[PDB]
Amino acid sequence: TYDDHYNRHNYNPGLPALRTWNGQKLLWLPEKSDFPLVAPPTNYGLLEQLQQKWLATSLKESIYTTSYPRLPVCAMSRREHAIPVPHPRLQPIPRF
Amino acid sequence: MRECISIHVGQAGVQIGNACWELYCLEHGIQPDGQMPDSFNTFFSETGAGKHVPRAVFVDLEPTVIDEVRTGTYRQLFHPEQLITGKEDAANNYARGHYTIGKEIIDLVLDRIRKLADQCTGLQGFLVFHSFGGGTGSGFTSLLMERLSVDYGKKSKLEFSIYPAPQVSTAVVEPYNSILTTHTTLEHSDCAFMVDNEAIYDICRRNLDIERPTYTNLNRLIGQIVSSITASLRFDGALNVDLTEFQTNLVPYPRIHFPLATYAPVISAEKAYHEQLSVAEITNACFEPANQMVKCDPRHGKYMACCLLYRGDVVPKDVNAAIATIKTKRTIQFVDWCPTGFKVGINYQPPTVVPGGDLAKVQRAVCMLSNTTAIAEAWARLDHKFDLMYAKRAFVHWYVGEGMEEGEFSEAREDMAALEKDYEEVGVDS
Amino acid sequence: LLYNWEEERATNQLDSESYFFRHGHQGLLTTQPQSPMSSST
Amino acid sequence: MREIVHLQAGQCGNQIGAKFWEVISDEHGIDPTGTYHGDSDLQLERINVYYNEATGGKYVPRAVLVDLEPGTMDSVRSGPFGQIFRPDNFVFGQSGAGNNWAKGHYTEGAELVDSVLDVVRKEAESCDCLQGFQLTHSLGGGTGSGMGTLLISKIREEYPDRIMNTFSVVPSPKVSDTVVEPYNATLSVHQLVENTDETYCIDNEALYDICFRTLKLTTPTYGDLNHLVSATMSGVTTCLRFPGQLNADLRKLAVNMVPFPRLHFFMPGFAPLTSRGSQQYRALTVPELTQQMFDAKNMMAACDPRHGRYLTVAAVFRGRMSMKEVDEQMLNVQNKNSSYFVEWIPNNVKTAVCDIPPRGLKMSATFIGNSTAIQELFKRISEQFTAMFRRKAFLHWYTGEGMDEMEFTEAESNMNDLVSEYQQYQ
Repeated sequence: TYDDHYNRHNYNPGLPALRTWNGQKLLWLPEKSDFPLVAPPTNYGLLEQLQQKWLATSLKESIYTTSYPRLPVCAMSRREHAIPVPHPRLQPIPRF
Repeated sequence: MRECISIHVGQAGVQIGNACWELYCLEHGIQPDGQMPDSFNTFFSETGAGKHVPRAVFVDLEPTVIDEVRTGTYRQLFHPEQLITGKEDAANNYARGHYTIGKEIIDLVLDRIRKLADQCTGLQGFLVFHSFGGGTGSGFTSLLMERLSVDYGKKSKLEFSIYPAPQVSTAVVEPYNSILTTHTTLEHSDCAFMVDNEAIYDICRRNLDIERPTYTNLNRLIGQIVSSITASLRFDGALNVDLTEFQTNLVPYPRIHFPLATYAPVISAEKAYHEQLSVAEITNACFEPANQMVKCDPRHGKYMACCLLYRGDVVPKDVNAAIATIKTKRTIQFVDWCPTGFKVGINYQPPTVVPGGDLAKVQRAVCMLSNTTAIAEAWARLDHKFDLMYAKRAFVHWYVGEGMEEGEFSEAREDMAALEKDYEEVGVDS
Repeated sequence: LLYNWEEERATNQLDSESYFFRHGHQGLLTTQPQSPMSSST
Repeated sequence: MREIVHLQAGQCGNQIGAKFWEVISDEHGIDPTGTYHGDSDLQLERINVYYNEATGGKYVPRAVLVDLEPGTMDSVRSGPFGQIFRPDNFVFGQSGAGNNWAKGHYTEGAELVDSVLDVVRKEAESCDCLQGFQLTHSLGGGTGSGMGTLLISKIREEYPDRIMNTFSVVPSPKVSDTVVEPYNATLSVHQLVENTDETYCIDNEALYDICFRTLKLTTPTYGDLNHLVSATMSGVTTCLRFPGQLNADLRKLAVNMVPFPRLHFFMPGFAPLTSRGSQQYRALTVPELTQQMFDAKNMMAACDPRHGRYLTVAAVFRGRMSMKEVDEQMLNVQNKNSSYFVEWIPNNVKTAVCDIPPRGLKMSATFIGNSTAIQELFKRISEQFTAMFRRKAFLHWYTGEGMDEMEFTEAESNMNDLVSEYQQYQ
């Protein structure tokens, strides 16, 4: 009921505006009579997660190899705020 | 910077707060993601990447309806810790509600309240949504009005609570827990609004023509009374209200604080264009006994203090020329201590319809939050049922076995003695 | 020509209705724009 | 040379003064961007009464704008006149008063007057010679009657020499908009008589009449009932601001009108009111103005003047005029209806003459008057009070914020003995 009324936004092939009052039975049915059942059931992405946990060469692995691999070449930090080195820093170049 | 943090608690509060916090998504530019593609700040707070996160607390002890909010598309808008989940219920009892199970999820609520109000620079009160007849809202809310009236003290508090239905009832032990949650609210609250579950099935059959409606067919109707009560902070207008304008103009006395709600324009989509919605008829809808949201007649009793929260084309002239004929008639009675009687508030925004709703687009909406002495009849039928099973001591053994005694039985009846003693003395004329 | 026929018909040519006229209407003045700069003492 | 300090409070006030401060912008030729673009040169003569000077020729007012909630002065800045009102002159609170007196008079509006009084005492000593004061405020609400009566109380404690005037928005006696009107309006008129000299009582029930039967508008707002209230405000000072035949200031009609310290509750008016559609069939002359303002259906409070006798009656005029024809009209309204005045004053009518009519008019006048049939503006509130005091109807609000019942009990012994002076002379 949450997935149909809230997230789903309701029935699609039905009458979007019309509610027609019929002859014999005294009733405004074509909104009430549907009781929506459109489309697939409530899928939200849990069979995916448990399926990658369910279904499975690293059995023989030291943690230093798995937990410490080579990181990518582009994740390296840019040093935005660093004293520029083109002008040499103040250093006691008198060796005394 | 005039924020409001509102509390929904229980099985009802997540059923209502799913359909109460859906207008606040819809009438601002708020996606159910949380994004916008500044009146929203009373319910939505900026983050450093455009994301709006709300400021309400939803509590239920059984996690069986809260996890439905976590399934759908109402998840990224809400905050992960802002929704408190236990593992078991309280199972239609006040002892599990107030003593045992209410004592472990009570210190996880108050982390978030004390983090909410310490970012709210303009909070003016509290708004509560709890069930008299369940296990959580009877008890977990009953602890909070004991617990929040010592921490934050003198702040305003109001509740739109779900009263038991008068002729039909669902769970049988309710004339215990409905009486038992009453000695803990008359001195720890300020304005107790009541709505009914059966009394709106009548409304959707005679005003709307929809037979056999759902809770979510009754959740959006009560969900628009709420948007006509926050309708003063939220928008602009001629004369504006706040949470201290309500009870200073509605509750007279310390212990009679039980008003009654009524919402005027209820009509289908198709039948609206064949009928004239003048301001005379909209103010002559809430004074009919077939429009009240409880099953009571005001013809027995006497009005004491009223209210009117208009929207849209108020045109104060023709409103003033419409209250002036209500004062004429002898069918509508009052008590001589209130010769003024009324209140008018105004907002400019006409109300907004949801997709797939059952009401139409109406340009003029009226809520009438008035108190009457004819709730004192309605208390008695909920108070007649008590000694009809205390005499046999019918269901009493569920209560001693979770901390309470039989003395809470002996006084909660005696509190209803002097409450209904008070209403007979205020309903008498000078 | 219902109730109030003449004035409501006449005023529109010389002059969201409540939202537009919430600041007011030019009631207590003539339709002419300016009668200032009278050196009339 | 004789400036005016203006006060405002409530949200009832700040819709009216927002409409008061635009006819001053109309008559002095002030555009809504702070400069001046009027074609005259006499309009620029005494600009200093309402328009302080700055750089660039900018003229920004002597305005004070106060409320206890931020929700109202957002809209005053968001009106048509945003750039003119001073940003340092929006004193604000956080919590609305909510139709209660001690929320503004003793607790939350009381902690905030020390920031309003900083604004005034800096500003009022920037005037070279102030004439006095004026207030438009709510007796109906919790901020105007609660907080603003302190500002009538505490500023008069500073300078007792100047003149207090009040464009009081008194409640209607028939249809009421708040269930605590017989407390906030009852208690507010306990401190008006020791403190305030000019009291103009205004009713909306009296003004819903006038914009229907006289101006012929089927859909009236507040903003077209605010302008007639905003007409009579600039319709008082017509002679101080401009030259003419007989100038008069706000001490000159507080001497001709009020023979006693406690008989000073005025009754306002405005003369030239005719429909919008039929404006050009009337002849706007001297007999047309006087025949309207001497009637009951041109009166801005909701009491019929025929049930009593006026003690004193003021006036003012504007526009090029022939002074003998008014002098024939003022004796006729003292010779014909001689039963509608008391016999123990010789002269009861005052007049004063400007020179330049408003933009779009030719002949203007404004009616100010003492009358002892204002008892029915106060006996209805004073009989509403004891019908709920005896049932103790709302006293738990008032006791739980720093009041007594002895501050309640004496607030009708003032209100009874006020009427117990007006009764003898009529």
